[PDB]
Amino acid sequence: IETVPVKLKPGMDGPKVKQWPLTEEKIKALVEICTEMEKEGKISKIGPENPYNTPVFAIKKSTKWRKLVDFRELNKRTQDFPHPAGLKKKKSVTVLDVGDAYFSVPLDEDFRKYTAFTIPSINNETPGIRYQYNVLPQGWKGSPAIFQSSMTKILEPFKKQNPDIVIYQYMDDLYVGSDLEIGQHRTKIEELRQHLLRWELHPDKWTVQPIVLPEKDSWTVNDIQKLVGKLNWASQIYPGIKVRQLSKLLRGTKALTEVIPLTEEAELELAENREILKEPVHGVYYDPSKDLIAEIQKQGQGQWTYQIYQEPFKNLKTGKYARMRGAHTNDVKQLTEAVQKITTESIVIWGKTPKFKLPIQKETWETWWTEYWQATWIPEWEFVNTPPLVKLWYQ
Amino acid sequence: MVPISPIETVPVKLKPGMDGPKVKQWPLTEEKIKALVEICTEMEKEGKISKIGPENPYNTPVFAIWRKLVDFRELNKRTQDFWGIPHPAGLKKNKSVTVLDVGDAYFSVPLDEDFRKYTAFTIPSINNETPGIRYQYNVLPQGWKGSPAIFQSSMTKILEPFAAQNPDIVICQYMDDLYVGSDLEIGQHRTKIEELRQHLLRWGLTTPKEPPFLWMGYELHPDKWTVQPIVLPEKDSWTVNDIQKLVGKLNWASQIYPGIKVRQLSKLLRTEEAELELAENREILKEPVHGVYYDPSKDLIAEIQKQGQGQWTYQIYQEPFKNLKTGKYARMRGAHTNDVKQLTEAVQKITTESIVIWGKTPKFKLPIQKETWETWWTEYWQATWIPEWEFVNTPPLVKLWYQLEKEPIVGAETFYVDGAANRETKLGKAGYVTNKGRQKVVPLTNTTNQKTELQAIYLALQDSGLEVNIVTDSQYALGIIQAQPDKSESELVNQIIEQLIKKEKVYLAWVPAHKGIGGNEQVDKLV
Ligand SMILES: N#Cc1ccc2c(Oc3ccccc3OCCn3ccc(=O)[nH]c3=O)cc(F)cc2c1
Ligand SMILES: [Mg+2]
Repeated sequence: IETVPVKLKPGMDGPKVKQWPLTEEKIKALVEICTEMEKEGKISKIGPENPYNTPVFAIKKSTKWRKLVDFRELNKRTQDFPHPAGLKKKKSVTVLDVGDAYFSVPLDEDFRKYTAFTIPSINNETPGIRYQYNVLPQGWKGSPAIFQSSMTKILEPFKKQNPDIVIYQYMDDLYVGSDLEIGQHRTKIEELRQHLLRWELHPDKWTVQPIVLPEKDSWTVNDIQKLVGKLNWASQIYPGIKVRQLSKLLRGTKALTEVIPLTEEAELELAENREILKEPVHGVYYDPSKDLIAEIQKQGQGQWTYQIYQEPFKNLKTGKYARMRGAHTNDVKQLTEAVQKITTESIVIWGKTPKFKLPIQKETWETWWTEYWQATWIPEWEFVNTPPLVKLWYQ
Repeated sequence: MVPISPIETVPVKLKPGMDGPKVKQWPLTEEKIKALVEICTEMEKEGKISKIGPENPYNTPVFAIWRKLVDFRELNKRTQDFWGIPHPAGLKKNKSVTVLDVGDAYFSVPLDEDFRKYTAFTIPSINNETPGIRYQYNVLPQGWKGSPAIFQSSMTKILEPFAAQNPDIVICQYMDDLYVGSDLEIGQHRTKIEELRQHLLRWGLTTPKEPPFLWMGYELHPDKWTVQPIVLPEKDSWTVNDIQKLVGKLNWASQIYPGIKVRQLSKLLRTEEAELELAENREILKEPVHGVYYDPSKDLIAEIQKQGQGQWTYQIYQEPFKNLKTGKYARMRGAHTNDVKQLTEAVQKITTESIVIWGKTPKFKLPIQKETWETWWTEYWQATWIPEWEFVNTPPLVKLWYQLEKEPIVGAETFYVDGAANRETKLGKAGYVTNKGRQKVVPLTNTTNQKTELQAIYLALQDSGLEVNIVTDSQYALGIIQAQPDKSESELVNQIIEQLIKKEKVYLAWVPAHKGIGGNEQVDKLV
């Protein structure tokens, strides 16, 4: 009910960021929505004395258009304001959208000028409509940090009632972990929702994927060459990998399709390598100070692979993604959904989003990613233009 | 007196830590001084400025050319920060269109009182025997940094209610002008224009052109639009600036004019081709063409053609033979590339431009087979997408020139290749051995490892049948070939491409070097 003073970092000016072009329907939706928000005092029009601008577009979570603000620049420019590690160990986790509460808290008068945004016009026929936020905006990192106390006071009775449930909060989203059954889980979620009114993920079903080698009765030259390549790659990750006895088989010049019988030394070496690969990775730790890096590779046929790490050849997590919903004919949609899922998992495990390395040209991604994006937050990303040789090694 | 509706000022501050500008007044002739005295006198009579005293330390230099010229560059440097032209092809056809340019634009809008202290200037007296005459602005000065923003914001603020009350008309606003338009009758339209002038007059804004309109390098006619005539400077000596200006003019012409090429002239800013290019440009600029306006009820179509040498051209239209606009796309700087990627980029560009201009993505007509694109995007390691499109056959067609096998080929000879070079002497060797006994090693002067591995692969391609397997230890060569260029800067790579095109089936395997993998010989090229 009272505004807590908010400032910026030591010497960082407020965000000035170009608004990117929007289609006509999205502009309409934003006009209607922002009119309704203007009527409710949530935002207010501003003049030219405000230099600052933050990007804004429109999505669909539901056929109702939602307003999304790209608060990345503002978040990194906003001054710096207890991760429940038992959240990733829970049987099930459900995510809720508690953003609707953020608009009940007034914002510090001095900081509003930094939350300025522009609804753009087609063909620049008229000046864009500029607004500023009067309340806590969704997408800002300061909003959950400010509403944290209120959220605590609201969620106190539910937490004291049954402490088998973990509750975490990230941005506009509220994560709830439990060990119950899906039906009882949904009734519990209904009771929690109506508990918030008065005021489906499975973390246990993910793992860290091992490196597997083929089991064959007969090996071709090509098979063994791929095997030696893969093991040579794995040598960077594991200490005791050796390939000299397998390479010993490849000696001489032979056709790729010719079958080469394994020796006893080769089979022994291969087995030793298997035993080595069955072990976890040596000395893999998480550093809360460093940055999380997510790499994604396109495997084709809806298949995508990914690795989250901090130092090269030291994976904090690895996973696959073959989920198909209406995405069959579109690569970019697939990549967008994949990036979203990976970011969510990262939020659950470490309480923060990673930096992505997308196997896509900058122009394509920049053009189309906002069409398929259903998430209230946004991560950081970069683009890898050189094809990785290691693709099939993660396949 | 009917009271004028008050215009609420916009609060203005300087940059933090900075103070207002202080600059000594320049010596002026007597005529200049008299002229400035008269001008400032009548301006003071009108109420645009006011006389001040010694209490103001800030001084802004002034000249006379009459007409007063106040130089606020220092004030502009010390004043705070304040918050794209409409494209003719995006405009919608209206039975009537009226232009209204408000006179005394900046001088009709009041200035924030607490900032007037900083716009102070001094008129030098005659013979400097008496203190100079002091003045300060009460409205937006000409040449001040914050004038246009405040002006246009005030303008919008006043314009909102009339626009809301009249949905049957469309109003555009650029800077100091208003462009109204409607499909009403002439009398009704002219009447509503009079009403608008009255509404603006209520707030104290004075307003008065007829087609064709000469606007921002464009010519706007009722049923069509074009560009103002392009003049290509003719001189036997072309300087860097001349080439920059020519490139700018040709780029500006390329929106309406199809087939404009600027690759050579832009390449000279880092021949017979260039002269023939510019001559063809003069050939296109011979008979002028007109673009049409936009109709929301009809589909939006963009058609693309390969112009050759990394150059692409596109036409955006709704009906055949009648273009909304046109354009071109030059390939990005790169060592390798193929037609499909460049086409994709071009599509992206056209898409963004389209969303800017019409607020929608057009349907595409592309010179590529559905099958080709299918193969491409399905096998390409990067993620890639194009919006809705159909195949139009207008050669040259974009195609995939070669495709690498996913698996080793049976009955096909297996070429184990390798190349190496000495760093200091730049001496190297490149060659291959196969399972049928076929060998070759070639020595090379002036080369590197990469060049010799590429050369080895090329050798394998030259001396092999229609189907071949190839083993290499080079991550470099495999890296280049897995990018699938159909053209390259390096002649060797182009030759390898030329070889691949002739092949039926090619499988390209990779192994780690120096692992003692048989058939792979680093020992032949190390000598
Ligand atoms: N000088 C000048 C200038 C003049 C007019 C401009 C302009 O007319 C319009 C303003 C509002 C609605 C529609 C308009 O035009 C559509 C196309 N169009 C043009 C001329 C004509 O005679 N008829 C017709 O249909 C729009 C604009 F964006 C800039 C304009 C600039
Ligand atoms: Mg080599």
